Amino acid sequence: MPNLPGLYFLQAYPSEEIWRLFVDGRFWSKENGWRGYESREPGCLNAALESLCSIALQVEKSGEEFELSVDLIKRIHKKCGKKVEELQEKNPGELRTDEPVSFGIPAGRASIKGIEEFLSLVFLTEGGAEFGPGKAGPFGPRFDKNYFKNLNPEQIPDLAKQIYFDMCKYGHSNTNHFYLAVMKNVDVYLEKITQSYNKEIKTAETLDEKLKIIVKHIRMYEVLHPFRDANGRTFVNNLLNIPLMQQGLPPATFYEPNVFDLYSAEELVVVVKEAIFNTVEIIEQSKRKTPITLYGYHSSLEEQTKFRDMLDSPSYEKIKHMDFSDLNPEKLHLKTQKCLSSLNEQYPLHRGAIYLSDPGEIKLLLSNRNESQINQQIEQGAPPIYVGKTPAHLAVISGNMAMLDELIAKKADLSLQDYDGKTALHYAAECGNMQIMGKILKVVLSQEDAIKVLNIKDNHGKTAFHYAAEFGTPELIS
Amino acid sequence: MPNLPGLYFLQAYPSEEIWRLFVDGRFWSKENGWRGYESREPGCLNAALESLCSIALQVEKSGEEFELSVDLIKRIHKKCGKPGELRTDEPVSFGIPAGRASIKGIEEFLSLVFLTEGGAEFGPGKAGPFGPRFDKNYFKNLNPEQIPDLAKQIYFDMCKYGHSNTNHFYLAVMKNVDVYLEKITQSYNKEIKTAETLDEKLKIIVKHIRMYEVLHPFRDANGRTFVNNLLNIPLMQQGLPPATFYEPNVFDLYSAEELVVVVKEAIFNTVEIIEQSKRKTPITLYGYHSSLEEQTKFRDMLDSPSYEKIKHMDFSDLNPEKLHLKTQKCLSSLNEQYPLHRGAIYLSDPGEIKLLLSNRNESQINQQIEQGAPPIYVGKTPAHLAVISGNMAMLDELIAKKADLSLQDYDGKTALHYAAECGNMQIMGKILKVVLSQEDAIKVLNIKDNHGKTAFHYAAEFGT
Ligand SMILES: [Mg+2]
Repeated sequence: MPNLPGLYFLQAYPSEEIWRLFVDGRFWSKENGWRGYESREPGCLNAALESLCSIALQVEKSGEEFELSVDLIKRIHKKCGKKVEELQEKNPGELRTDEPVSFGIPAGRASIKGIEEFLSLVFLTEGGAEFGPGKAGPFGPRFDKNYFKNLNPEQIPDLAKQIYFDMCKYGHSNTNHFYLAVMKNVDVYLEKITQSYNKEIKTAETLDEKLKIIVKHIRMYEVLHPFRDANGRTFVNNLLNIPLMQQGLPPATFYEPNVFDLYSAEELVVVVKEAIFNTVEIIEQSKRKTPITLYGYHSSLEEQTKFRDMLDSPSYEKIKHMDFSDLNPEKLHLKTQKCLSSLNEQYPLHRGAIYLSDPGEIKLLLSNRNESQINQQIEQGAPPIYVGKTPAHLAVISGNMAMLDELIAKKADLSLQDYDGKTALHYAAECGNMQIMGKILKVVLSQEDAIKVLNIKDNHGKTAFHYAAEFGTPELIS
Repeated sequence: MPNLPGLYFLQAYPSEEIWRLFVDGRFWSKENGWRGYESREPGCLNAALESLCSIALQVEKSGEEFELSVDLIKRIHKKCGKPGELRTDEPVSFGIPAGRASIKGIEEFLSLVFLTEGGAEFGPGKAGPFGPRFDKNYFKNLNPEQIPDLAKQIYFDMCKYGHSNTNHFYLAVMKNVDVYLEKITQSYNKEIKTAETLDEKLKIIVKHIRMYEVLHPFRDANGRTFVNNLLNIPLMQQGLPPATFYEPNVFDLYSAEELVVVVKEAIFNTVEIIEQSKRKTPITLYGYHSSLEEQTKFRDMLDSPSYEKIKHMDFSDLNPEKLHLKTQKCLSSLNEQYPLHRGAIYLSDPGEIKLLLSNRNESQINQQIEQGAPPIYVGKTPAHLAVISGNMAMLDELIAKKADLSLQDYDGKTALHYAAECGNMQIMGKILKVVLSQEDAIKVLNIKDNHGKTAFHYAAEFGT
């Protein structure tokens, strides 16, 4: 038997695209893929790759059958925190004791069922964690109200609705609430979660059962937030991939990984599956010598040569150039294909806009669909990228010309705004695609309301042409 | 020992941009500079360069004086064909759109008496599979007393059909081409000796190069032979730089006077090319930002022995500054009539631009230039030209000065149509922000050009 049959997918993953399993897909379009992430903290790209591979290297060939252990976990977060001096806290790879870490969460990174689950985590209650609406400070947030104070667990379903309602009133992408992690017993809870995992994982028989257990526990970790820094990479970009590859699944290439706090375990399974699905299509497209176009980003040959020259990781080289113990580098593949087949099922018009490029397939998919299906906006709980969007919005942000054409043919509503206030037009302007902008405007002008539609403002009070006029000048943070 | 001395400006011309004196400036934006011209005839750039340099190496050498003889004219061609010889009876013809014509130019064309007696044809017609079937030929029973009134009507007729549309055709002379070629040669050498100032000399040079073009003595490559090669010889003989052109194919229906202005700005281009390269300033003329890969591709493709000899020729036997100040004063003619428009084409510095547009009135900022001005200006506002050049700085200041962005040029197109066609999201955005704060926004966005197309029709095609 092997231990990490997943390593197979890691080795198959095309080297010049390996940055994709560390840079969130949401940055690729606007930051020339990996370059923006690289410039904000150079070489973390390697460091992150070196961490995964070196950790996975001392697993697939040791132990008995694997059991998770806190020491491993810490053994992980030793990359990458500062690690530099001086005092008085903390060991650049050790655990928080009383140190307080906090961050905010916008409605678009949350779900009602997710909030319900969050409030239900008992260690947050007894550990002294804080969560609620408030204000962000230079030394912590200032809460207007902390829900973990005097929390009646009978009231959590009603409370979860209210919280979600409040977060939306503030804005889909706006940070209103805040979370301050536990300041008591992190070592205890870290061990509790580890034991829970190793207990439950052994009960699960199917791969879907196992996924549920993996994401449920990875969440608890993240929410637990045991380190001073880099809890997200340490768990979701690194740790999550170990149980995934232990089950013989590929590692995850995420659009937006930062939903392991206020999404529910069930909804996270979906998030991880579509992430996984993304590693599979990366590999397939590269195998078929097809240019990779995911998430509206087209890598230039100069960007690719800059990255492989920059690529530098001994443990990655060892995994790329290894033997194929086997057997089943093809069941491995058929196993994950059956596991991911649950995706196709729900809101396919949106997934089509993201992943489909063949005009014939697209035309077929949109046949027999009604006005409400072609105009459907996906609701809370779906993976972040879908919430509030029509297939049209997603066609524009992917650059899916074929899909946009068919949607226009099917007389889709291009005036509808997603929960950021943006219409298909705001996105076309932001993407700087002259053609898709033109197609949309041709349609908009042949309608009654053309001026009202062109003057639509989003959550920044901006019109589509505000963004258009801004295209190609540089960003402006916070 | 120099004359010709102009060979000084050819050497100064930056090697990796030397294609610019062969590829029309109108192609650069939409054909990645030189690459589109090269792909239609591979090797044609080096052949044109080899022709100019090889022929210029034989002239400065013995001619003292020099003489544009029909022998060198034939030798020029001999280096620009499948073949070196003259036409006898073979018909050669082409069409001309109003935008390549002027009223004064048409007057002059009808006045070329060799076109009347030689049997050349020109009037409204249609394009044939072996020749144009003309509806009228103005050279038949032409009263030369009526040519000023006829020239106005021909121009109006060419405009009714459309600024960029071809209604009128020209079939060249089929009798006595060898005779007329010799007549023009003798006329040139006679008249050039009469002229004293550089402006007088220019008038004579362009007038004769025009006549050489209009008489289409060769089967092929009359343009390359007479305007991209021959024209540069008398120019350099006078100590002027060779000419870089936006659109030069105006040596038929433009007048000699107006062609002087066309050549002056073509020369101005060579001066701006050299200056920008000397200052290490990248080049952004007419809309082509050459990529480093393109430059390397051209540098590797460059291959012309006679060019190499001129690039390493020693012009220590010559005063560059006399030469330089002479062409300086000659070109200081340019930025006077319609100054802005030229600003929109050439100016990139926001400070200079802001200064230039200070205390200009609504009629100056909205001014559309009339027929006879070099092709690129005709019918356009400064705003149109800012958009086609990608002159962001100029467009910004024009918007600040509340320029009218609804005004359409003689192709029916507004600043918006051009922004769509150029595919510039930013300039399109700036324009639309303005248009929507106006009462007439919908009427303006729906403006159709000569092709009945709306700005967004072009936008939706962008990337074809
Ligand atoms: Mg905070």
